[PDB]
Amino acid sequence: DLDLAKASATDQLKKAKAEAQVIIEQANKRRSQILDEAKAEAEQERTKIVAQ
Amino acid sequence: MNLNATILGQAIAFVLFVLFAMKYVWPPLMAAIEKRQKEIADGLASAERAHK
Repeated sequence: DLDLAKASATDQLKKAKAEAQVIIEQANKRRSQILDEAKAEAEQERTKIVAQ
Repeated sequence: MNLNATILGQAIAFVLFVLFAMKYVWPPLMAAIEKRQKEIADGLASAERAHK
């Protein structure tokens, strides 16, 4: 039974590591999305101002 | 009754049998019980560490 406890514990720790990788990857995806959308939005509003 | 030199011979015999039990018989016996106890207590420790 102690062997089973150790095996399940290692599986859970590795699963937590993988979930951390995915979560932080989505954080980086969100950062890139925000940065480039902000750049595009800025240019759009600037061009509108000069047209006005 | 018959208090006899047999009493002194048997005093020496008493101490000689005590010596024979003291040197050969008793010293080699202690270990087995402790080994057998140890191999049962460690299992309880293992169950506790599984739960922990």
